[PDB]
Amino acid sequence: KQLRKHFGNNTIIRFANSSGGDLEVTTHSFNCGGEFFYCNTSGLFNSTWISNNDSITLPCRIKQIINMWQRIGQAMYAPPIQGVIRCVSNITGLILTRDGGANNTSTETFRPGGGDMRDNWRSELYKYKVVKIEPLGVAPTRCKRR
Amino acid sequence: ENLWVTVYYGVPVWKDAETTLFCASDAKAYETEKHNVWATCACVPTDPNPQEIHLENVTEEFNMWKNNMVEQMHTDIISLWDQSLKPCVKLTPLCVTLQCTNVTN
Amino acid sequence: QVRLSQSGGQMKKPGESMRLSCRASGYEFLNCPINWIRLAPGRRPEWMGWLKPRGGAVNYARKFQGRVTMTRDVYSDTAFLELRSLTSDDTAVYFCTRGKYCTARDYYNWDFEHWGRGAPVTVSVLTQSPATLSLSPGETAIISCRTSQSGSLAWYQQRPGQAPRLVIYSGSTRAAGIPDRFSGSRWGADYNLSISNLESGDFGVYYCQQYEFFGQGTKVQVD
Amino acid sequence: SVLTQSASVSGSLGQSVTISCTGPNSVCCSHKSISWYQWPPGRAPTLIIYEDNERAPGISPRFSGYKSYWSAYLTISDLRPEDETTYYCCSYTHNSGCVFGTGTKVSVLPSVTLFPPSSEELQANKATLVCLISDFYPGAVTVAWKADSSPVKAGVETTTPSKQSNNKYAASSYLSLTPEQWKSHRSYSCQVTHEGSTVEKTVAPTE
Amino acid sequence: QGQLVQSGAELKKPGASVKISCKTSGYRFNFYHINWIRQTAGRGPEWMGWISPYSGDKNLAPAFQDRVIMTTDTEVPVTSFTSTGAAYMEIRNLKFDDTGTYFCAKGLLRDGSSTWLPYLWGQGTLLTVSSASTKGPSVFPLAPSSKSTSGGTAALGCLVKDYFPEPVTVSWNSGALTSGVHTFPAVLQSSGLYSLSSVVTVPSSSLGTQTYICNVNHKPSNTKVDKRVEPKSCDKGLEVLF
Amino acid sequence: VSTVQCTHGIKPVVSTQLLLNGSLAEEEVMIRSENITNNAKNILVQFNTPVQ
Amino acid sequence: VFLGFLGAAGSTMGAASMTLTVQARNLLSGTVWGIKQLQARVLAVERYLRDQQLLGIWGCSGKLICCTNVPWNSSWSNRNLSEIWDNMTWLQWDKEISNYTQIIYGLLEESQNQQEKNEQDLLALD
Amino acid sequence: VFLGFLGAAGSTMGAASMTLTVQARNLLSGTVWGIKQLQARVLAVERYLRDQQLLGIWGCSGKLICCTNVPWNSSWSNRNLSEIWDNMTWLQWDKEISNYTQIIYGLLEESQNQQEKNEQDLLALD
Ligand SMILES: *[C@@H]1O[C@H](CO)[C@@H](O[C@@H]2O[C@H](CO)[C@@H](O[C@@H]3O[C@H](CO[C@H]4O[C@H](CO[C@H]5O[C@H](CO)[C@@H](O)[C@H](O)[C@@H]5O)[C@@H](O)[C@H](O[C@H]5O[C@H](CO)[C@@H](O)[C@H](O)[C@@H]5O)[C@@H]4O)[C@@H](O)[C@H](O[C@H]4O[C@H](CO)[C@@H](O)[C@H](O)[C@@H]4O)[C@@H]3O)[C@H](O)[C@H]2NC(C)=O)[C@H](O)[C@H]1NC(C)=O
Ligand SMILES: *[C@@H]1O[C@H](CO)[C@@H](O[C@@H]2O[C@H](CO)[C@@H](O[C@@H]3O[C@H](CO[C@H]4O[C@H](CO)[C@@H](O)[C@H](O)[C@@H]4O)[C@@H](O)[C@H](O[C@H]4O[C@H](CO)[C@@H](O)[C@H](O)[C@@H]4O[C@H]4O[C@H](CO)[C@@H](O)[C@H](O)[C@@H]4O)[C@@H]3O)[C@H](O)[C@H]2NC(C)=O)[C@H](O)[C@H]1NC(C)=O
Ligand SMILES: *[C@@H]1O[C@H](CO)[C@@H](O[C@@H]2O[C@H](CO)[C@@H](O[C@@H]3O[C@H](CO[C@H]4O[C@H](CO)[C@@H](O)[C@H](O)[C@@H]4O)[C@@H](O)[C@H](O[C@H]4O[C@H](CO)[C@@H](O)[C@H](O)[C@@H]4O)[C@@H]3O)[C@H](O)[C@H]2NC(C)=O)[C@H](O)[C@H]1NC(C)=O
Ligand SMILES: *[C@@H]1O[C@H](CO)[C@@H](O[C@@H]2O[C@H](CO)[C@@H](O[C@@H]3O[C@H](CO[C@H]4O[C@H](CO)[C@@H](O)[C@H](O)[C@@H]4O)[C@@H](O)[C@H](O[C@H]4O[C@H](CO)[C@@H](O)[C@H](O)[C@@H]4O)[C@@H]3O)[C@H](O)[C@H]2NC(C)=O)[C@H](O)[C@H]1NC(C)=O
Ligand SMILES: *[C@@H]1O[C@H](CO)[C@@H](O[C@@H]2O[C@H](CO)[C@@H](O[C@@H]3O[C@H](CO[C@H]4O[C@H](CO)[C@@H](O)[C@H](O)[C@@H]4O)[C@@H](O)[C@H](O)[C@@H]3O)[C@H](O)[C@H]2NC(C)=O)[C@H](O)[C@H]1NC(C)=O
Ligand SMILES: *[C@@H]1O[C@H](CO)[C@@H](O)[C@H](O)[C@H]1NC(C)=O
Ligand SMILES: *[C@@H]1O[C@H](CO)[C@@H](O)[C@H](O)[C@H]1NC(C)=O
Ligand SMILES: *[C@@H]1O[C@H](CO)[C@@H](O)[C@H](O)[C@H]1NC(C)=O
Ligand SMILES: *[C@@H]1O[C@H](CO)[C@@H](O)[C@H](O)[C@H]1NC(C)=O
Ligand SMILES: *[C@@H]1O[C@H](CO)[C@@H](O)[C@H](O)[C@H]1NC(C)=O
Ligand SMILES: *[C@@H]1O[C@H](CO)[C@@H](O)[C@H](O)[C@H]1NC(C)=O
Ligand SMILES: *[C@@H]1O[C@H](CO)[C@@H](O)[C@H](O)[C@H]1NC(C)=O
Ligand SMILES: *[C@@H]1O[C@H](CO)[C@@H](O)[C@H](O)[C@H]1NC(C)=O
Ligand SMILES: *[C@@H]1O[C@H](CO)[C@@H](O)[C@H](O)[C@H]1NC(C)=O
Ligand SMILES: *[C@@H]1O[C@H](CO)[C@@H](O)[C@H](O)[C@H]1NC(C)=O
Ligand SMILES: *[C@@H]1O[C@H](CO)[C@@H](O)[C@H](O)[C@H]1NC(C)=O
Repeated sequence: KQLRKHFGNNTIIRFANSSGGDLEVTTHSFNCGGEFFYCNTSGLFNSTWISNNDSITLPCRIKQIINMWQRIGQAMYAPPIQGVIRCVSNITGLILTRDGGANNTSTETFRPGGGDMRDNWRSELYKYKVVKIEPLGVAPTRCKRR
Repeated sequence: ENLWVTVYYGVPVWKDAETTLFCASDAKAYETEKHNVWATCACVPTDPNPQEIHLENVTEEFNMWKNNMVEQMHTDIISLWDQSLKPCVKLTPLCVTLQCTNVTN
Repeated sequence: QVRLSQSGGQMKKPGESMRLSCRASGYEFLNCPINWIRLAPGRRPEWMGWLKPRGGAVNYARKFQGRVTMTRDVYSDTAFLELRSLTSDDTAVYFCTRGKYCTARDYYNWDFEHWGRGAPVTVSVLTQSPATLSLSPGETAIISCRTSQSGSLAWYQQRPGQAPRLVIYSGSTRAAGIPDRFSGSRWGADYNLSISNLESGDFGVYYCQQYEFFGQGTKVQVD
Repeated sequence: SVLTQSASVSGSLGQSVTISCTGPNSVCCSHKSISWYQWPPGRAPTLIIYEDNERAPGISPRFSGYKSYWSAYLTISDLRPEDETTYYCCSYTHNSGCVFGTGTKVSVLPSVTLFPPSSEELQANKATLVCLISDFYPGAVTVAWKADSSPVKAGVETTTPSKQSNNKYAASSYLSLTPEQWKSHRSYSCQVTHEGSTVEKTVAPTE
Repeated sequence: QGQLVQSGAELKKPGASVKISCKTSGYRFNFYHINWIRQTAGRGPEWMGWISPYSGDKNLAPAFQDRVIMTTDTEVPVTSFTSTGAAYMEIRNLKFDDTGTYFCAKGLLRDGSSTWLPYLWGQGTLLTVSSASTKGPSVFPLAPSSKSTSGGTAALGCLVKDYFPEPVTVSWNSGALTSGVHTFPAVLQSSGLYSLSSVVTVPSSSLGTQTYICNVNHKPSNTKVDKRVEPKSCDKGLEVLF
Repeated sequence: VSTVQCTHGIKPVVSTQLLLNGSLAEEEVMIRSENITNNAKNILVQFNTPVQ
Repeated sequence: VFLGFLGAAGSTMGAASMTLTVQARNLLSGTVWGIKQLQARVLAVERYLRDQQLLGIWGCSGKLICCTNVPWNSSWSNRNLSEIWDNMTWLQWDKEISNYTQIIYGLLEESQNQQEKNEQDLLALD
Repeated sequence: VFLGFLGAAGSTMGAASMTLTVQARNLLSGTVWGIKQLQARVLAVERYLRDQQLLGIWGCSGKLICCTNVPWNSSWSNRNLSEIWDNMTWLQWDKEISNYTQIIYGLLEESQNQQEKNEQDLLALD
C-alpha cells in the first residue's frame, strides 16, 4: 500500500526471489549463536498483489568458512557450537531491488538484494548527521570606544 | 548611526563536515566481559542521562545517502574484524587432502 | 587507464545460446557494477542488466528474465553473460559498459564513460528529434530530446564502425577530452545538445540517455 | 474615522510636501506609534515609514517622518511623478492593531479612437459607440457626442480618468444607440475637450 | 522577500459566509503575523485583525469580533530559511457594505514594537456581496483601425459588454501577446452592469504570420471566451496600406 | 531537528535481504531510495510492526 | 530560560546574542582505536587555540563581545540595524557574509591593533 | 620597515624593540611519519602556553611590553641606559643575564602579583 504511492495507484506489484549470484546475495545470510546461516527466502517473496494459521518454514544452510564483506586474504573458520541453537529475531526491514527495462506493462517486480553492507548501516543512520561548530560571528552595532 | 563590527563568541553556527567519531556502549555491556566480546574493551561508558536538545524553529536538511557516518562505521567494523582475528589460531596446515564420506544415516 | 576488453562477435542459429566475456582493467573491479547493453541498427538501444562484482549481485531487464545469466570472475576481473533461446530479434552489437563516477565511497552507474569494443552477434519515455540532420562543416547541430521523468541526462556519440563515446552527462557537463564546441542546455523537459563548428570527426549518430533508457538516435552526416 | 489627515496637499517637482495625521488623544499620539503607507488606488500598498521616523527596508531616503505629542507628519523631499497618489497613515501600538486615517490625495504640481458597433451586435440587435481616450494629462477631460452634427443628451456615459503605467491617463466613453438611429444618421462624432483644445473623431454608418 | 498568492474572486449573497485563502512561499511562514485588511468604497481602509501561525494567538478588531474566524495550516519546510504555508479566513453574515478588496499581509519583524505591522502585501481578492444575480459577459470583436497611415500601425481588440460583477481578465493568445495591450476600466451603466474594452496596437504587415485570439475570462460565471479577431480591417485610412 | 552528543544504541547486525534487529518505523512503514526511477539503487524498507 | 548548547539556533541574532556563554562553555569540554580520540581532541584544542589567536590579535582579547573601530561597508549586504538583530538568524547571516569574512578579518588583525597599539606606545611615553 | 621574522637579531636592543610584534606573530603559526609533526606541534603549543603562563602570572598579562616595580640590581651586569639599548644585541644581553634569569623570574611571579593583587583586594573593599 506504500509502494502504490510511488509507482501509480492502480498497479500490480509482484514479488519474486533473487535472480542469482553468490550465496551471500541469493540467500538470507546472517549469524546466530556463532554459526553462519544462509536461508532460502523463496517462500517470502513469491506473491502477486493486484490493485485491490501456521508458520512459513525456510530451508537454512550453514557455512563455517566465510569471507564476508567480499574480503580476499582473510578466511575465518567459525568453530562448532555445542547444543541446539535457537534464536528469536525481529524482521524490521527489507533491502529490495526493482527489475528494469519495463516500458510496456503496469506491473512491477521486486526481488531481495544486498551485497553492500553499507546499506545495513544506512537503515539506522538516516536520522543523524555530523556538524561542526563555528562560534565566531561578527555583527554590526552602535558600539565602539573613545 | 554608523554601525561597528562586534565579535560574538558562542553563536549557534554550524556547518556540514566530517570528523572522527568515537564509541559509547553503556556500562552493563562491559560487565559481559568474556575476554572482550565483539568490541567493548576500551570504549567510553555511555552517559547515564543523555541530553537531547530540541532546536525550535530549526529546519535542517539531512541526506542518508551522502552521510559519512555510514562509511566510518563500515571501516570501523572491518578494522574490528581484523583486530579480532589477528591473535587467533591460523589454520595454515589445514589444506590437506580430505578423504571424506557420507554421514552415518 | 580503465579498459574493457570484449570477446569478438559471432554468428549463431535460432534456438542456440551465446556467451560473451568482458575483462575490466585499470580500476578496482568490486567498486561498481558492469552493465550489458545491446544496440541493433536503427533500433532503440536496450539495457539488458547490471552486475555488482561485489557479491555477484544482478539485475535483469524484464524482457530477458529467464534467458540471460550474468556472472563474474573476481580473480580475473572478467564479467560473463549468457543468452539462451536466440531468435532473429537478438541480432545486435553487444557492449559491456562502466559508469564515469566509480570510487570506493559510492558511484553512479548510468553515466557510461567506458565501453568495450563491442561484439557483433548475428542470429539467423525519451523522444529524440530530428531523425536525421544533414549539415555542412562549420554549422551548428542542435539535437533535441524530450523527457518525462527528469534526472541526470547524457549524450553519446557513435562513429561509423566505432564504439559509442560519452560526450555529455548531467545534461550540461562535458566529459574528458570534449572541447567547448559541444554544449548542453535544458528547458523544462526539453534537452538540447549543440555542436558548433562541425568537423569530420563529429559526424556519426548521437543518442540521448536517461538512466537505462535511450533515444531513437539522430544521424548527423556531412553535407 | 477618528484619525484625521489632510484632505488634499500639493507640492512642486524637486520640492517637498508635508502630510498631517492627527486625531483625539485616544489614538494620537502620546504613547502611540505612527506609520505611513503609499497606497495607489487599485494596487498594493507599500510600507514607507514605521515607528514614527524609521524608514522601511528599501525605501529611498527622500521620505522622512516626524511625530509630535498630538499629531504626526510625513515630508516627501524631491517629489517624483510617481508620487501623485493616496498616502495613508496608521496609529498603532505593540498590542492593539491599526486605526487608519481618512487619507491624503497628494497632487504633484490625447489618442482618441472611436469604434462603431460590430456586425455581431447588429444581429442582436444593438449599437454601442466606443470612444477610447489614452495618453493624456492631467486627468481632466470632457466628452460630448453628436448625432449628425447635432448634440446628443441620451445614452452618454464616460468613465473616470485612470492613471496608466507610463505615468499618463486613460478613459473611455460609450454611447448607447438604437438600430434605427444608427441607420438614420449620416455620421456620429465624439468630441473630447481638454484644456480648451477640442479633438473630434467621426464614424459614418453610410460607408 | 517572498510571495503571497490569494484565491480567486468570488461572488456571495448576503447572509452566507466566505473563506478567502492566502498561500505564502519564500520565507518562514511561522516567523511573522498574518494581518487581514479590507477596503470598501464607503468606509475606507479598515484593519480587521491579525493571527500568528506559530502559537495561534489572534487579535481581531471589535468591529469584526463576532463574525470573522482566522485559521492557519502547518508550515511546510522548503529550505532551512524559507518555506511554504497557507492562511485562511472565514467571514460570515455578509452585508452590502462588505463589498471591496480584501488583502492579506505579512508582518515586518519577529521582535520589537512593530512585529505584527503589515509589511509584505498580496494582490488582493475582490469580494462582491449582491443579490442581483450573475450575468455573463458579451464579448464583441473590435475591428482593427488605422493609428498611423505613414507608420502603418493599427489597433484591434475586444469589447466586454454587460457583465456583473467585477472583474474580468483579458489575455491575448493565452498570454503570448502582451506588448501594446491597453485595457480600459469598465463603465457603470444605469442598469448596474459593467462593460470594458481591450485594444492592442499592432503593425499592419502582420496578417498570416500571427493568430490574434483574445481570451476573456469571467470566473464568477465560470465562462471563458476565445475570440479570433479578424485581421481584415474596414477603415479606409488603413486599406491603402493593404 | 534536535541536537545530541551520542546516538541511540545501534546494534551492528550484519545481515542481507532481511533487516534484523532494527529500529521500527513510525505510523506507516517507510520506503527510502536515492532515486526511485533508478532500478540500480537499492530500496531500503523500514517496518512499523516487527515480524517475529 | 536556558535552551542549552546551540539552543537559539533558529532565533534572531539579537536573541541568540544572549546564549553566547552556552556555546562557548561546551566548546572545549574539559594499541589503536585509542589514538582515534587522541588525534581528534588534539585537533579540537588546535581549533580552539586557532580561534583564540584570532580573538587575541584583534581588538578583543576579552571574549564574548568586543567593539572595533571599523566602518561597516554597505557592499557587505547593506541591511539595517533592526533588520539584522530582529529579522535574521546567525546561520542565515553567515551564509551571506561568507564572501567577506576573510576581508573583514584582514581589516581587523592588520589595520587595528597594529596601528592602535603603536599609537598607544606613542601616547604612553609622555 | 619590516625586516621579517628574527629580523633585528644583530641590531641593538632599542632597535629590536620595534620588531616585537613580528617574532610574536610567527611563534604559534595557526600510520607513523605523520605523528612526527603531531608530537612536534604539541610541544610547540606546550612551549607557547608555558611562556604565556609566565607572562600571565607576572605583572604584565598584556603581552609585548609591561613595566614592573623591581629595582635593577647592579650585580646583574651593571650597565647604563645608553650602553644597553644603543650598544648591545639581545643575544649578547641574554648571554650575560643567563645566570639571573631564574632569580628575576622568582622575584616577578612571587613578590609582585601575589602581594600587589592582595593589596588591591584590601584597597577595593573600601
Ligand atoms: C521525501 O519526501 C519529501 C516530501 O516531504 C520529498 O521532497 C519533495 O520531493 C518531491 C518529489 O516527490 C518534489 O516534487 C518535485 O520537485 C522536483 C524539484 O523541483 C525543483 O526543481 C524545479 C526545476 O528547476 C530547474 O528548472 C528551473 C526552470 O528551468 C530552473 O530555473 C532552476 O534553475 C532549475 O534548474 C524547480 O522549478 C522547483 O522549484 C519550484 O518548486 C519548489 C517546490 O518544489 C517551489 O518552492 C519553488 O518556489 C519553485 O516554484 C524545485 O525547486 C521536480 O523536478 C518535480 O517536477 C517535475 O516532475 C513533476 C511530475 O512528477 C513534473 O510535473 C514537473 O513538470 C517537473 O518535470 C516535482 O515538483 C519536491 O520538490 C520535494 N520537496 C523538496 C522540499 O525538495 C522527497 O522527494 C522524498 N524523498 C524520497 C527519496 O522519496
Ligand atoms: C537480535 O537480538 C536478539 C536479542 O538478544 C538476539 O537473540 C539472541 O540470540 C543469541 C543466539 O544467537 C543469544 O545468545 C545466546 O543464548 C543462549 C541461550 O540462552 C539461554 O541461557 C541463558 C542463561 O542464563 C538464559 O537466561 C536464557 O534465557 C536462555 O535460557 C546461551 O546459551 C548462549 O550463551 C553462550 O554463547 C555466547 C556466545 O556464543 C557466549 O558468549 C556465552 O558465554 C555462552 O557461552 C558459554 O555457554 C555455552 C553453553 O553451552 C557453552 O557451550 C560455551 O562453550 C560457553 O562456555 C548465548 O548467550 C540470546 O540469548 C538471544 N537474545 C535473547 C534476549 O535471548 C539475536 O541473536 C540478534 N540477532 C542477530 C542477527 O544477532
Ligand atoms: C566418521 O568417520 C570416522 C572414520 O573416518 C568415524 O570414526 C570411526 O567410527 C567407527 C564407527 O563406525 C569406529 O568403529 C568402532 O570402533 C570401536 C573401537 O573399538 C576398539 O576396541 C575393540 C575392542 O574393545 C576392538 O575390537 C576394535 O577393533 C577397536 O580397536 C569398536 O568397538 C566398534 O565396534 C562396535 O560397533 C560395530 C558396528 O558395526 C559392531 O559391529 C561391533 O560388534 C561393536 O559393537 C566399531 O568398530 C571407529 O573406531 C572410528 N574411528 C576413529 C578413528 O574414531 C566416525 O564413526 C564417522 N562418523 C560419522 C557420523 O559417519
Ligand atoms: C520561534 O519563532 C517564533 C516566531 O515564529 C517566536 O515567537 C515570537 O516571539 C516574539 C517575541 O520574540 C513574539 O512577539 C510578542 O508577542 C507577545 C504575545 O503575547 C501574548 O502571549 C504570551 C504567550 O502566550 C502571553 O504570555 C502574553 O501574556 C500575551 O498574552 C507580546 O506580549 C509581545 O509584545 C510585547 O513584547 C514586545 C517585544 O517582543 C514589546 O515590544 C511590546 O511592547 C510588548 O511588551 C510581542 O508581540 C511572538 O508572539 C512570538 N510568536 C508567537 C507565535 O507567539 C519564538 O521566539 C521563536 N523561538 C524561540 C526559541 O525564540
Ligand atoms: C580454486 O578455488 C576457486 C574458488 O575460488 C575455484 O574457482 C571456481 O571453480 C569453479 C569450478 O569448480 C568454476 O565454476 C565453473 O566455471 C566453468 C567455466 O567454464 C569455462 O571456463 C573453463 C576454464 O577456462 C573452460 O574449460 C570451459 O570450456 C568454459 O569456457 C563453468 O563451465 C562451470 O559450469 C562452473 O560454473 C568457477 O568459475 C571458479 N571461480 C573462480 C573465481 O575461480 C577453482 O576451481 C579452484 N581450483 C581448482 C583447481 O579447482
Ligand atoms: C527462487 O525460487 C525458485 C523456486 O520457484 C528456485 O527454483 C530458485 O532457485 C530461487 N532463486 C533464488 C535466487 O533464491
Ligand atoms: C529454495 O526453495 C525453492 C522452493 O522449494 C527451491 O526450488 C530452490 O531450489 C531453493 N533454493 C536453493 C538454493 O536451495
Ligand atoms: C509460489 O506460489 C504459487 C501460488 O501458491 C505456487 O503455485 C508456486 O509453486 C510457488 N512457488 C514456489 C517456489 O513454491
Ligand atoms: C522484537 O519484537 C518483539 C515482539 O513484539 C518485542 O517483544 C521485542 O521487544 C522486539 N525487540 C526489539 C524491539 O528490540
Ligand atoms: C535522483 O537523486 C538526485 C539527488 O538528489 C536528484 O538530483 C535527482 O533529481 C533524482 N532523480 C529523480 C528522477 O528524482
Ligand atoms: C566597499 O565596497 C565597495 C563595493 O564593493 C568597494 O568599491 C569599496 O572598495 C569597499 N570599501 C572597503 C573599505 O571595503
Ligand atoms: C538602512 O538601509 C538603507 C538602505 O540600504 C541605508 O541607506 C541606511 O544607511 C541603513 N541604515 C541602517 C541603520 O543600517
Ligand atoms: C559570493 O561571491 C560570488 C562571486 O563574486 C557571487 O557569485 C555570490 O553571489 C556571492 N554571494 C554572497 C552571498 O555574497
Ligand atoms: C643583587 O645581587 C647581589 C650580589 O649578586 C645579591 O647579594 C642580592 O641578593 C641581589 N638582589 C636580589 C634582589 O636578589
Ligand atoms: C653606569 O655604569 C656604571 C659602571 O658600572 C655605574 O656605576 C652606574 O650606576 C651606571 N649608571 C646607570 C644609570 O646605569
Ligand atoms: C655565571 O655564574 C658563574 C658562577 O658564579 C660565574 O662563574 C660566571 O662568571 C657567571 N657569568 C655571568 C655572565 O654572570
